[PDB]
Amino acid sequence: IRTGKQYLESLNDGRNVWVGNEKIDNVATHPKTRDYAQRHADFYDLHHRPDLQDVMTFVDKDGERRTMQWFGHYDKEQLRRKRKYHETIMREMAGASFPRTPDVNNYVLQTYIDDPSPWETQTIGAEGKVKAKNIVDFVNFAKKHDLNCAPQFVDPQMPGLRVIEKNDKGIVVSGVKAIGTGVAFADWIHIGVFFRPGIPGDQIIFAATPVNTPGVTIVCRESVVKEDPIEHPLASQGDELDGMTVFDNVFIPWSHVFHLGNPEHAKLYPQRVFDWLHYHALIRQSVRAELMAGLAILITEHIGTNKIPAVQTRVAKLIGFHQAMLAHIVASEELGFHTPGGAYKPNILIYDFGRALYLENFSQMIYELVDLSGRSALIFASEDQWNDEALNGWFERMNNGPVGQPHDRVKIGRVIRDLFLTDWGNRLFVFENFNGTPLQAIRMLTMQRAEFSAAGPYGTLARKVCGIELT
Amino acid sequence: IRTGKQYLESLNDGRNVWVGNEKIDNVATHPKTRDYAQRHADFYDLHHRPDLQDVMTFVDKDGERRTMQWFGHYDKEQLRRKRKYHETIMREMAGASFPRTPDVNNYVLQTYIDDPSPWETQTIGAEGKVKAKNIVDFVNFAKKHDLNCAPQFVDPQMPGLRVIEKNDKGIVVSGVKAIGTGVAFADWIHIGVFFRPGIPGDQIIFAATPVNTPGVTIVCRESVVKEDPIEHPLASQGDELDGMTVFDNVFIPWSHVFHLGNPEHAKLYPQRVFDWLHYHALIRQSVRAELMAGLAILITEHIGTNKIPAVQTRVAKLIGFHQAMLAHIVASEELGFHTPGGAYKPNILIYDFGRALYLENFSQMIYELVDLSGRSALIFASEDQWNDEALNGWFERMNNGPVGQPHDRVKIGRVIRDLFLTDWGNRLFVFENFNGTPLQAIRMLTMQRAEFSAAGPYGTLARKVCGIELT
Amino acid sequence: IRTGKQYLESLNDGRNVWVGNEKIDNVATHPKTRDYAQRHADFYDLHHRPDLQDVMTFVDKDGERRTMQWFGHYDKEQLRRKRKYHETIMREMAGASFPRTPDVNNYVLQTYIDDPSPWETQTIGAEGKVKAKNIVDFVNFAKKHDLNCAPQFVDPQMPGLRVIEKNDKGIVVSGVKAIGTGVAFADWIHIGVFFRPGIPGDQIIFAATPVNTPGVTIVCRESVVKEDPIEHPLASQGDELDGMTVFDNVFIPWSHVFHLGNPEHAKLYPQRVFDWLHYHALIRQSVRAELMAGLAILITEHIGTNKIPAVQTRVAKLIGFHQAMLAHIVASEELGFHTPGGAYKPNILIYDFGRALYLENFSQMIYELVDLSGRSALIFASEDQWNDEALNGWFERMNNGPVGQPHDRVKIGRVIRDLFLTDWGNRLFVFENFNGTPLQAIRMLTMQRAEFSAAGPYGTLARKVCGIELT
Amino acid sequence: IRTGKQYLESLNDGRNVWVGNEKIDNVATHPKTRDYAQRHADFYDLHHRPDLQDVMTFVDKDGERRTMQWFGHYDKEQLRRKRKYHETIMREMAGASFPRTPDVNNYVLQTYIDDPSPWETQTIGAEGKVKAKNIVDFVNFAKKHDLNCAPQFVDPQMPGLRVIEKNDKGIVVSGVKAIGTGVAFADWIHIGVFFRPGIPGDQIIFAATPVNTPGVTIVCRESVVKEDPIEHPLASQGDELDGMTVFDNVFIPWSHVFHLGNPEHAKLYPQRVFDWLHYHALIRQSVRAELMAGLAILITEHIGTNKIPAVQTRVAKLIGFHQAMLAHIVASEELGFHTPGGAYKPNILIYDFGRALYLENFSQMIYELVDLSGRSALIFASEDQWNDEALNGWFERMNNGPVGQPHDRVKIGRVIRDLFLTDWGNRLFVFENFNGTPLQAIRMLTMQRAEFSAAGPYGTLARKVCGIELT
Repeated sequence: IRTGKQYLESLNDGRNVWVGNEKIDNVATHPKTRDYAQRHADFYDLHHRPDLQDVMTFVDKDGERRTMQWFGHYDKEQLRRKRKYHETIMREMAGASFPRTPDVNNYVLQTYIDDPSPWETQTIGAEGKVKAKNIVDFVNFAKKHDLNCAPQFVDPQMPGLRVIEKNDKGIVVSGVKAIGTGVAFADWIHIGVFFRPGIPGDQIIFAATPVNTPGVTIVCRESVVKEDPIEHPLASQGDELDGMTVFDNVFIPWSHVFHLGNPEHAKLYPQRVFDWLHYHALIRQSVRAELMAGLAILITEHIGTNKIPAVQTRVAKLIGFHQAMLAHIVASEELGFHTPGGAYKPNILIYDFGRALYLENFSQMIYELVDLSGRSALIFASEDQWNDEALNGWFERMNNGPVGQPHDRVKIGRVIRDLFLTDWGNRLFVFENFNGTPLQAIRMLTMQRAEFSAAGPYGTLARKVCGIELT
Repeated sequence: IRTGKQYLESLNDGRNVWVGNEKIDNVATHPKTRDYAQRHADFYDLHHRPDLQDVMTFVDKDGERRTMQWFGHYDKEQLRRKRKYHETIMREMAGASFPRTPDVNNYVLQTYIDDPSPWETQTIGAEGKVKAKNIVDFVNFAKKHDLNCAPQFVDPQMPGLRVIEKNDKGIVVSGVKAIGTGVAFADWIHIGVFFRPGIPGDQIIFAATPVNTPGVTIVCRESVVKEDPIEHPLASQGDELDGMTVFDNVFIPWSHVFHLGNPEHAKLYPQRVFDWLHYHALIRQSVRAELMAGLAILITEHIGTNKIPAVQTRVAKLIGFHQAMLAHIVASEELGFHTPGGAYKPNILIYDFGRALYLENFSQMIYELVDLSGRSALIFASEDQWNDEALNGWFERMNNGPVGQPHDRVKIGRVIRDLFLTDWGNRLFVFENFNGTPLQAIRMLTMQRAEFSAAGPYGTLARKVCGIELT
Repeated sequence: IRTGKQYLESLNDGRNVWVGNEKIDNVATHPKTRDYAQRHADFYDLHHRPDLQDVMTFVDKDGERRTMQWFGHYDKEQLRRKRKYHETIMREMAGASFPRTPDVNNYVLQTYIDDPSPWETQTIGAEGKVKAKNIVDFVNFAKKHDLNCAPQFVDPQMPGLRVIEKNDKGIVVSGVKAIGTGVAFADWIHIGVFFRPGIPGDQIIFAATPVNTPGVTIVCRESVVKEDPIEHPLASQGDELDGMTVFDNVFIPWSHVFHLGNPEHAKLYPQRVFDWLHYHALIRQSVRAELMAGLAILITEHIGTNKIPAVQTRVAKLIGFHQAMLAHIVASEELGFHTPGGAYKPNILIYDFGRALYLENFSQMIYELVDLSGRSALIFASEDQWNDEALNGWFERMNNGPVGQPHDRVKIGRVIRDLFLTDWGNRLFVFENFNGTPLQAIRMLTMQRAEFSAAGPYGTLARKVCGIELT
Repeated sequence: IRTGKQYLESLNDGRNVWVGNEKIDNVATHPKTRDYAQRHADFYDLHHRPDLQDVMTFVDKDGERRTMQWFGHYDKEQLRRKRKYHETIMREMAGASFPRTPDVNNYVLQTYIDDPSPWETQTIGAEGKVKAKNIVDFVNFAKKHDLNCAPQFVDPQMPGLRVIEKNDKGIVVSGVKAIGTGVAFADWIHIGVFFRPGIPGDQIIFAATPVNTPGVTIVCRESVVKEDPIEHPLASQGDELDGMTVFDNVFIPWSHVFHLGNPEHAKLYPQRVFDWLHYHALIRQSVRAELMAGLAILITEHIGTNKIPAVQTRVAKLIGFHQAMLAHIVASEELGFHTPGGAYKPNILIYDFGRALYLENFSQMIYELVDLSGRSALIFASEDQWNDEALNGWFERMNNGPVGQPHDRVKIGRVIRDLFLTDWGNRLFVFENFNGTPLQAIRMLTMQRAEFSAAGPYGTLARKVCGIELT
């Protein structure tokens, strides 16, 4: 039900935001932030598109219509409904150029809904002031208004956020949340933490607070959004800003506290929370792969190198790369399971491996596409050069191919340039490794699963072939 | 339901065979052949295993019980049942060490009985002498008797097989089939050919003839069976020979010819025949990967290196390789289609990309496992050394670890040796590139599919992101 | 003797230049071009540095002092003197960020000097108006004034530059030179061409003409130089612009013509010309590698991950990468030869292979460094954020390491960002493949050398081991 | 100058030896040992080759003529002369197929005679019982008689060798040396050890004892010599056995102990001892690569695939692999240094990086060659098949190409088979990772060098580009 207009309205709420060397008066209108804010506007609007109601919305138990980003899936086909929703969104929005739209941010909160209690029961030293029902109500609240709750669970390296005081009203926290994406554009900050060896319980904190909370400062890297939307058809659409959040004696009422103290809790449940983001990331990676492969096809075709055998095998490897993501998504969904609350989850082991595959090869694949695109990477016309009466004829002669109009090669060059050769595109590059646990982490925790031990069920085939042990 | 004993008897039919410098009087008993012969006999016997009845057999339309190698699948469920059959055989037989067991050779016959008429329809030099019913009758015959029909299509690179004469009794062919596997162990030779630029119609032959047919000579590489089965538990189980088949005026009755003359037919139909072998190669490939990963886990666990991060990382890498194959299989079965005769076939594009992913990496994955095993690969006790009173105490002290008995290290090493460090193991290495179209072919072939053209459906996302219209 | 001042002066000469959508009135002062122009100014100035006279200059035969960019080397130690010169330059100028300083552009002209005649004698249909002595004088002239002769030999894909008219005064040419680097900043355009299958002799053209020649238009991509030199300590120093050059009925007097017509000539001699640029490129690649490895060291040290074993091996691979370039440079020089004019040339086969090595791996190496640098890639402070009284303390706490001051991590982040995550840095990325023949081309012409044939001297060892042929 | 005949006689000294399950009465004559024994005898004989006198021998200070294995090099020229020796031996002997010929085993002795005193100086449990002169005297002795002294340092992974007793006649040691190569073929065992965390001083032993010493047992892997030398021209030349050596109260006179007790000495001195083996491993590695590239050229030429671009590319890839090794060798010799005793040593960092580059790629390079050979790898005529009247004409038609005789294909295939597809070939595969510190060790070790520290000289370029001072 929420509109881009309401959302844009809400932006101007006093929130304290740096973007580079500058303070931002109003995120909705400031030149450094307005485009990305409009993309979030577009997100809400897209749910009101009449031809999209089938995909974008569903009808809650209470009879109310809600956006699909709050939709629980209890079987495989519902799971696939959820993915069709996420895909549709990222397909409309610059081919997955914006990995943290609110559907991704809020997906994660399905874990609380599914099983609120342990967050309450496992909470150490809050004298039963943490109340599972609070979490549940908060999410319902977020569902009701379509609030965008940016998650922040990543802490500094070896200043972390900590409770400095507790009382009958709530808590006061102080410190920094080291990594956050698009928080300046959100409604709530969703506080979390991951277990680390020797972490203190006053740093074990799960909670929510509005972006404009007194004492909160959002501190973001400089925006790298482009001015000219013809030269930069993608990079001009907004910069999904990354930064940290700073907490100066910030008060959180008990009703927005989710769990405190128990480091035991903080090792499995936070992962349970993030599994949904990990799964989205794979979905996204698949789309980015399909995009890359398509660009390969278009460019090699327009230049006319596509039937050169050495080029063909190169374009196939890009298509294969896409297919490898797709296959892990589909397999994971095929071999999923049910969580405590009965929600259907895709196979964690499989989709994370799908991510490992992406994170291990995406760099080289980008290289292949760029390389295939040759001089059309750096050197091509600006629009005024192309339309100049004296230059235009030389230009059409130099970009004449077997398909489309010559100027099409420039359309393709602009997309490749923005996606892979600009600050804007390169942020997304770097971010791939922060959009969920990174490659080496994925492989490590894999090796923790008991199932991969010597006597474990996985290496059953190996022991038989070697004639070892048994029973 | 044929038995091993019956099979072994069937071998003494006077077929003439070279294994290296030696003619073979009886493949069933010759010291260079008898083990692998026994492996095939074991294959028939597995179907009489009371505890494998459910996996190994099916009851057909007529209440007739038959081996699952003859099972047709019109369902994802059914296909899946066939996979489990193939997998089961492979896990019982030296872990996928025997790539051309009859269940595989006969798999391709499905294509014929699915859609036999165009085979007859399209023949040139016909005279209605080529009859579809003969093709069906033959397979049905092969079915009743559990006949092993080894496929031989691949030709000498740029002397193939050709029709010298054709009367109304049958045809006469001379020439050679360059590559065949275990033909010396089959019952019948399945003749065929692939289209190539400028192929004479007198070389478009699909037929079948017994292995001992007059004018036929099977010419095999030397055998690399190992004598000592303690030292060589796998390599001593027998050598699946490769070689050529020579046809010297070989006569074939019209009852046994399936197509002649039309090289257009040779384009896509022989490929349909082999889609099944390719899919099986993927099944087998994942089993191989599962074994490899298993071994890595056993050896690092037994040595005690398994918890070194940089080691963990590598074992997870191998587990990922397996999950990747499994993902393509499962995904391809999810998104399969129906052939003209109604059989359900997994997505060719996907399962073929799964093979490419394997052919592209197995060499490096194999090296990963070998490196991981250190000296335990190379130097290890022979059995008599182990048991020697003076040596034994030294060997035991040197092979002690956190897991199992010190001698289990020798057991593990022996398997890794046979698999990857012997003539025996290495023929499987080189053979992978011949169990279907090689990696380059897969890649060339996908870029011929029309959907990957600039205006194809595949590039729609990219055309849209670029603001480009086709058409 | 020439100064940056004189050079900057010369810039304002009427030359016709587009940079993006804009016409440039004066390359020396325009905001889009002034920084890179000042870098060329700095180049000339650096030769007047008293402490550098040993390296930057030498004394000609005529007793005159000249810059080392005109210095012929006749033995190994003189060769190494030349490299010490090129290195010194690229070491002073933003760690090899500017691959086409004039020393590189002009190096190539040593091939004419060394052997002028064939250019004259092989010229077809110029009625002996092409005169080797002209080439020689031109170069002397360029040596005398330290002119910067930007080379342009690359033609459009499949508009090329052609002679449209010849006469007693000279020639008129029309067409486009497709790729050119920093031509807007040069003094002369050095025209050339490489042989291609089925190239017409009216397109075989070697010559020189001033940048501001009537009829010449330089058409460059948009400048991506940064405004803020604190946030962007490298990208703010200027953009080495790439573009094409357009010739509208441009007249070249015979005295600046070098060769015409003979396509035979155009297959070996142009390569002979470019060998010097190829060699420089390897020298440059080595420096860029040493830079990357150093950054790896600095960043892993400041964060404190350097002694983590998995990180150590990663930093070593970067150092190894540097060493691989260095080793090819040193070997090539060790095993060099003499050209017709007696100049000492490093081993072509070896240094090109050094380039192949770089071009094949540089993408992954950059990836390794970026990845190693973690969040310091995207998220770090702008200077005003860092110095803010309220933020400064949180910031120093989050960037506290075992070495240097916390703010040092930001210095390192700025360099990594500019070098690998900006339009500016990414141009250099793409350009690596245009700075000499690309990877696949290197490998192809390798396979043309007669020495690599079957009977050739290279595979002598293989024939002996196989017992094949001989004498 | 020792002869082969003398060597073979020397073998029948009653040394006790296991090769697999068998004790060996006379290594010189035993069917499992005699070929490799003959290879060593051939090695001595090469030095009497009249036409190899110049490469194989040198005249020393005293006008004494000696084998180049005993040559000390104080010059780049001299080092280079020694390289040519090593290379020559390798090219005469199955192309580097025998990694542990005596010239290699004895190479490490140079370190002793270069700088013997600290070996004595540093001993603990001394009593001046350990004398440097004995070390020098021994090597000089080994020199006069051309003694093969096999080095054994590597220990059992976490039972090594230990001193039980020490009187004033000598010492008594028990334990086992885990890895040795061709010890059963040597004259003397060269005892040594590497430092490791927490190593008892009674395990710091450097000494030498005859192979047939009482209490010594050489325990070797089964031998994989091939019988038929037509079919197996390389693998039939003999198996360089690997295994362990057991010491059961072995007595060693003080004349023959080189150091005891001090594990600090064990740090960098044993490494100095092996610097020479490592450098030789590089020499050998390039020869191996040269052979591989040679074979690729022969097989693609003979098959006629050699001019397919995508094939050209791959062969150039293999030629590049060879040039890369050659470059590190040549470069490392250019930038070598002088040891304490004055010997000239090539740059360790460089030549060790050359080994890493090899260990990192040889597996994939090997696969490249094997793939390139197609079926010609696997299936090919045995000799008797080739010569058979009926078969012969078929075989010849099938092996015809643009180059050589059709049978040369078989010759090529046989070598590629032995080299990479047999137990014999594969032990060389696995052994590469043991001919010196493995790839991980090389990498770990360079990051210990102080020059790679943040403030080290190496990172100066980067510190300067970042505007950072050290510290």
